[PDB]
Amino acid sequence: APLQLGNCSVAGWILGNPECESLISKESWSYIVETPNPENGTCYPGYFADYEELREQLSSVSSFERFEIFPKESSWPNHTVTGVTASCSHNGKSSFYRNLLWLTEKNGLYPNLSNSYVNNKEKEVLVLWGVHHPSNIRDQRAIYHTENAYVSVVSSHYSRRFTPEIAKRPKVRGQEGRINYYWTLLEPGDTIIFEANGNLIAPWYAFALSRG
Amino acid sequence: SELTQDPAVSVALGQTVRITCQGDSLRGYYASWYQQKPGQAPVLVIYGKNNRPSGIPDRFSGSSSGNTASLTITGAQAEDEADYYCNSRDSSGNHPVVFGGGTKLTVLGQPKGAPSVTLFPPSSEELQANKATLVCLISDFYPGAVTVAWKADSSPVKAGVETTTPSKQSNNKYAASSYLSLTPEQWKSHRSYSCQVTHEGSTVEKTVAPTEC
Amino acid sequence: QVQLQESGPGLVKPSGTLSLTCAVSGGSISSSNWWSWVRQPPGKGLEWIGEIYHGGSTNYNPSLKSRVTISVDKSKNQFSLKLSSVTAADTAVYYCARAPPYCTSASCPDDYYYYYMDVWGKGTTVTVSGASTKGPSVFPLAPSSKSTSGGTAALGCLVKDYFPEPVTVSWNSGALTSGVHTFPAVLQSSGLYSLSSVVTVPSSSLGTQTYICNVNHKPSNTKVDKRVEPKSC
Ligand SMILES: *[C@@H]1O[C@H](CO)[C@@H](O)[C@H](O)[C@H]1NC(C)=O
Ligand SMILES: *[C@@H]1O[C@H](CO)[C@@H](O)[C@H](O)[C@H]1NC(C)=O
Repeated sequence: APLQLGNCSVAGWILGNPECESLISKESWSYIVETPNPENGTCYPGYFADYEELREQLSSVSSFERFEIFPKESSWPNHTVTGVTASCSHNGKSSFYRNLLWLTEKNGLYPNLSNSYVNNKEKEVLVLWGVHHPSNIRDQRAIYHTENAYVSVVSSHYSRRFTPEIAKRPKVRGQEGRINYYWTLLEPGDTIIFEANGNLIAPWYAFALSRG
Repeated sequence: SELTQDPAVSVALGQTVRITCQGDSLRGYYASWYQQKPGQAPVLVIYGKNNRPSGIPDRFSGSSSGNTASLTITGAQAEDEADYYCNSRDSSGNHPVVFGGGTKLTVLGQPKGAPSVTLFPPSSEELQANKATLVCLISDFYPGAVTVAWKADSSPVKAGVETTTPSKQSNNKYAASSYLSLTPEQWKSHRSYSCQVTHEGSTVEKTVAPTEC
Repeated sequence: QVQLQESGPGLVKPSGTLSLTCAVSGGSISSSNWWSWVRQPPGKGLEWIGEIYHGGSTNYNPSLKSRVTISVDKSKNQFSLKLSSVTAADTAVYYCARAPPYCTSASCPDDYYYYYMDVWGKGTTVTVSGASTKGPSVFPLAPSSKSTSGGTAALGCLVKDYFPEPVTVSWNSGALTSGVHTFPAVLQSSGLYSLSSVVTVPSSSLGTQTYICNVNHKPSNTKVDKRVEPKSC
């Protein structure tokens, strides 16, 4: 039986868009049906990297499962996690992606972040994350308490450091900020390490699967 | 610009009151509300749209509409009597912070109480310092309107009188004090001194005498 | 979390410079926070003074901008306020508070568009005057078998002729807090203040429990612990 996404797309579903809330997944499917491009699936404007390839590897899976890669109540103690935005509202109440956490400063500080995950699920683990780009420099310091920010994502088959670029932009869905979404596949036994001092849209929920 | 609010409003206990604050800075940023009890620091009761800090009862709710922000207290209680201030940041210029004028909320329907009056004579230590003060302490009365009169023997006295304006105690009732300053010779040359406390047309009088303990 | 405590002189001469200090504990002063000052003249409303963000960024009240200077000292984990050319209009209770960071663009979470001050200090009373500081004279208000009211009796302390405000009174070093009322102060013709603190007490304890009022007058660095005994007649 195919994965039925109903009135929303693959981007909003895999990210946990509050309008695709509920929409319980399955363990297996041979194809996906969807209504594409409701504001390109991202309630917060941005760029989805390698989006065509992700859809290709999500076409046919056999052992799909959604788990918590970094629990909210731990993992991020010295940071605040309850960040929401009006662009991602649910029932007229501001919310955020059910699978990501907009980490910002807690008690005025954003300490050096470092969290790792080992793929002990004996399958491939799909990890989604993001990087945020404020529109002015004043808001960058108020949100992350740093003018120069880095986000390090390191695994055995993936390694990249993102530097946020601050620039003025038009209002897309009422927002002048952007969030670029990235992902990578973690083979069984591999370790992925997230290091950051700001602008990280940290992974909250991930996915383990086969045939992908 | 500036935030304006009415200086005083009253609500009967158990009912609901809405404290309104108006200004041109309310459309830019969200308004916040504070509660200030007498002699205490302000405490934040509402920020953002309708978010209350931890430990603030759900009786306090906040709404905004245009250039107007409102604080609603459903089911008012005696503990809600305080001064309430609105507060917002301007969305233009260097973003200065402006406070409302403040609103004094009075909770009506509380039980009335006759004042309790305690009159202290000058202590022997103050007398041996060649000074004399009579201390009239008035407490546990509601409403908080009271008039004090002193008497030497049976004659009214107005020289050397100082009376505090009433203030609510931790009981929610009002208290006030009155001092009569004298010389030790004036104190000893009379037969008695009296503190006369009038509250709601009735009067309580206490008397002290230098010849008695 | 973070706690704030003001400190400074309670008396400043006219045309002088007020100078106050707020100590931040349980947190770093070099953080994403707008450390603010607020004052309150007697019987008047709150007035915002100014705010500071580490990096030198200061934002002051327009009506106070000329006389106000807010700085920060990272070594002592504190931020200060200095107000020059003080007059009677500057007599007030001064508070130091904490305001959260905020954004000026649509690129931040929703919680960064609210203004508030959630953490407040306890307040420091500053009086603009040329008169000298004077410590108080404490006298006991003993209980009397005529002025009792059955099972309970009232005793207290007279705190006479101090300047400036304020004076705090506790009983038995804070171990006695129930039945305690400290009345507001009178301002006599001499320009000196006086107040009383009374506590209602069970009558059968007058001869066996010791009652000591603790007077504190920080403007003159004076502490008095006055014993209140029953009248020996
Ligand atoms: C979209 O939602 C509406 C209302 O919930 C429903 O009638 C419609 O069938 C949904 N779309 C699909 C493809 O089922
Ligand atoms: C955090 O990491 C950055 C970059 O690795 C480093 O410069 C800094 O000293 C570290 N510590 C703090 C407290 O920022």
